[PDB]
Amino acid sequence: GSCKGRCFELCRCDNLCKSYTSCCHDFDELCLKTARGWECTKDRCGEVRNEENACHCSEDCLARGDCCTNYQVVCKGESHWVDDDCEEIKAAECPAGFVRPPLIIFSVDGFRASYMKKGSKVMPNIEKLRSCGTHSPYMRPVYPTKTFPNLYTLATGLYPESHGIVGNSMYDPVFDATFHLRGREKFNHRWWGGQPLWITATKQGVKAGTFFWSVVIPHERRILTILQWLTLPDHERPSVYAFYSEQPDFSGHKYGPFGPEMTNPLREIDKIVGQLMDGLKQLKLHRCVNVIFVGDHGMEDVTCDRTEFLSNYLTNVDDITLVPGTLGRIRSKFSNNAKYDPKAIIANLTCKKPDQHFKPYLKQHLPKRLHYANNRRIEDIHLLVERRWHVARKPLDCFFQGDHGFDNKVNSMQTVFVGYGPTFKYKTKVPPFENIELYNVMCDLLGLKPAPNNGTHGSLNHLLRTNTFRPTMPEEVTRPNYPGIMYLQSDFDLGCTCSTEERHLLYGRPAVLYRTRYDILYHTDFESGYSEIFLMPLWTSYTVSKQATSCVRPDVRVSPSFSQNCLAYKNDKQMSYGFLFPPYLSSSPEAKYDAFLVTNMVPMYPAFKRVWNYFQRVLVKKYASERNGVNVISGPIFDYDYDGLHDTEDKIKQYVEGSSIPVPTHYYSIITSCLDFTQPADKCDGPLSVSSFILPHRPDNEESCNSSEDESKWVEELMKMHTARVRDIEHLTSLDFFRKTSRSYPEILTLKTYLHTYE
Ligand SMILES: *[C@@H]1O[C@H](CO)[C@@H](O[C@@H]2O[C@H](CO)[C@@H](O[C@@H]3O[C@H](CO[C@H]4O[C@H](CO)[C@@H](O)[C@H](O[C@H]5O[C@H](CO)[C@@H](O)[C@H](O)[C@@H]5O[C@H]5O[C@H](CO)[C@@H](O)[C@H](O)[C@@H]5O)[C@@H]4O)[C@@H](O)[C@H](O)[C@@H]3O)[C@H](O)[C@H]2NC(C)=O)[C@H](O)[C@H]1NC(C)=O
Ligand SMILES: CCc1nc2ccc(C3CCN(S(=O)(=O)CCCN(C)C)CC3)cn2c1N(C)c1nc(-c2ccc(F)cc2)cs1
Ligand SMILES: [Cl-]
Ligand SMILES: [Cl-]
Ligand SMILES: [K+]
Ligand code: NI
Ligand code: NI
Ligand code: NI
Ligand code: NI
Ligand code: NI
Ligand code: NI
Ligand code: NI
Ligand SMILES: [Zn+2]
Ligand SMILES: [Zn+2]
Ligand SMILES: [Zn+2]
Ligand SMILES: [Zn+2]
Repeated sequence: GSCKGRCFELCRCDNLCKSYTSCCHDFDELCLKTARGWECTKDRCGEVRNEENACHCSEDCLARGDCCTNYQVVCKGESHWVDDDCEEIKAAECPAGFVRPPLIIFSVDGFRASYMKKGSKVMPNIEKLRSCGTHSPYMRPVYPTKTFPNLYTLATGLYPESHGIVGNSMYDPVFDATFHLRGREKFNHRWWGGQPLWITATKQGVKAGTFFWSVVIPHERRILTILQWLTLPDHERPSVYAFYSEQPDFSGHKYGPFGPEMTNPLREIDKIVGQLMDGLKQLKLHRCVNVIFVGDHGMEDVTCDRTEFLSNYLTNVDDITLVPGTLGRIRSKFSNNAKYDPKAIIANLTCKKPDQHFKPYLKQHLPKRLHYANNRRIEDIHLLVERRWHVARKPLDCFFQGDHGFDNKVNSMQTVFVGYGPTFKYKTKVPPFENIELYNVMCDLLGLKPAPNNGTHGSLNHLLRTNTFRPTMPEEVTRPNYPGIMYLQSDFDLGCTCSTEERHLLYGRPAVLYRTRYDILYHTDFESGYSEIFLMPLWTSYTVSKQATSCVRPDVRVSPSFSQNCLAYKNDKQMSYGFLFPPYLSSSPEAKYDAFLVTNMVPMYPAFKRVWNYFQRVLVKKYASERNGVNVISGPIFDYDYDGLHDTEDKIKQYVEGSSIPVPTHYYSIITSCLDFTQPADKCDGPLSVSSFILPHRPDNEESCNSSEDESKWVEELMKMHTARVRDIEHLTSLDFFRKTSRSYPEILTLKTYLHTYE
């Protein structure tokens, strides 16, 4: 038919139309007018009207809402938004008929965090949002640090494993299809799981501007269309809008992050922001719209002379398919492949040299913090590549100088966040956080109930002036038991030859959030929650001051029937044991005899003891010195389905030979002290400092190439790699930490999401 008066309505005339659709025949005539450019010059200030022009420099254009963004500035004399000083926005100065403040999401591709320190009069509009608004030093993307998984994470509050968009390129073996950046397949909705903000909003009655733009639509027009939509009738006007830009990522790829040619792109991007901000100013909405400026990921120096090649480690590379780049995802090219040997492949990639620039991993063995396993679309073998490098098949694979996609805790991959407007705080500086968290935030701004996500709702209230959500601490589902002396040393046939709570449990007992049965067990130097179902402790709290054998005794508070026994570990060639509270840190020889209790013991592979012994005898003390005492809480994890969630007993696939003692996949530790370190851990009266890790429980150390040398050359390096958020351990244990503190519960939520990166 025609687009007589329907340009970008919310025969087709909408945003996705110039992309594998046919659009109405007149759609370029009417909608993509581009005559006489975008910015008004003094030349046109009178100018009678004209349908052919991009925008209009007439003295009636305000009423139409089809002015150029610089009309009120050039012709009527006012100033750009960027030159005006900044008042506080104590509440929204929105026009009548505005139900809430609109949200405008401004997404920039590859805007590395550090760019903010570059740019004085390169980015004067952005610097002004930054400084007047709520900002953080940096923002952490999800892994992989690639465009599609992050924008969809940002849309959904979900990790990639859950929303399905697991990379720019991927292969679903069940659709038997391939998803790509180029192509029409990605427009099939089957690939896109979860609930994105724009569907959440519409399902609750809040209109949304369509987030995607066809490629053939210039930036300046995307802006104008937004400002046009804002002027629509109230009933039709959206509350949430978004703008995505391919820059500065493109340039970054040509010239690298820190090139000389990057200034220009960053100027171009401030301009488009300025246009947005003079456009808002014009319609009288610059003290009314909520503005988020965010990136999808950072950008690193990557050149093709730094490329490792599979053909140097594998003799027949033509039989496998590699998604190459800044990660590797390996699989069989053919589905009939007899000579395909995943074990042989992982063998031939593992520490063939000291300084190898990638490390192979079955997907269930990567660090848990990446949340990168648990989707059939993630290949089993997966390569983690070193910063500044690349991976490829043969030499057959220089143009590019920057790239991204690395492990999301590396610095160059960190990206930006600024929130400016009525609901956001004023000139305030919140600590760094993760992008999964923002779906909840955007939900709150619009007053939406968020879909279940992987953001911890309440962890980011400290950004907002005005909070709908008051986070309620989860109720406990299993009350513990406090056994006294209930049994006699002689009942036990195990075969084994041989002021507590106030000091060792500083934040209250962890709450068990699933149905099980456990007992609290006090001792002098530590305390524990002992699972009668899993036959070892779910947790073990203790505290070490700054100044701080094969015997196994049975514990008379616990039935022999709910206890482990030495004769299994004696019968399992591959399995030994260790303790969760170490004997080496014993306040007394007498007290030492509790450390050897069977209730304190746990299954450990000998290759793991090396690591664990080193953590307990060396590191905890080292930390204790460094941090003014520490409170440790270690325990075990069962995630045989690698879904990131605590397993039921029927999930466990390994036991100690002939027993019902479950073998953990990982062991955790949460280590806490006072932020203000000059106070000692046990007598802290203020904010907390937490660090934590989830060490994979492996029968070999093939992941650590330097494990031939002494523990002090490699264990800490392993531990830094498996660092974790407390919340990450909560999911894996179904426990709940930090419940009795002097701190408000939103702040404990922020401490629970913190991750020590080790930059
Ligand atoms: C991060 O937060 C998410 C969201 O809460 C958590 O994932 C949820 O976990 C629960 C508990 O295991 C699962 O519950 C099950 O749900 C099904 C029914 O759910 C189906 O339909 C709903 C439709 O409204 C949908 O949410 C689900 O979507 C999944 O499945 C699709 C394919 O079948 C897929 O397109 C989509 O991307 C998503 O796949 C991912 O999850 C599935 C597991 O469901 C998994 O196969 C795959 O590896 C992907 O990771 C689903 O269709 C009930 O019948 C069950 O009894 C049970 O209640 C939710 O399904 C699940 N939802 C999502 C979106 O992941 C994560 O566990 C959490 N992770 C962490 C670490 O905290
Ligand atoms: C990378 C550019 C891009 N290109 C496409 C193409 C197609 C799509 C697809 C269109 C259809 N949707 S969907 O219908 O909602 C899927 C519905 C699934 N449910 C039925 C389960 C899928 C997304 C997204 N693209 C995107 N993407 C990814 C975008 N995300 C944002 C975005 C994101 C967040 C921001 F806060 C700002 C912007 C701009 S664009
Ligand atoms: Cl799926
Ligand atoms: Cl404030
Ligand atoms: K036994
Ligand atoms: Ni800062
Ligand atoms: Ni092969
Ligand atoms: Ni005994
Ligand atoms: Ni041993
Ligand atoms: Ni040691
Ligand atoms: Ni102390
Ligand atoms: Ni705190
Ligand atoms: Zn990107
Ligand atoms: Zn692929
Ligand atoms: Zn890119
Ligand atoms: Zn699990």
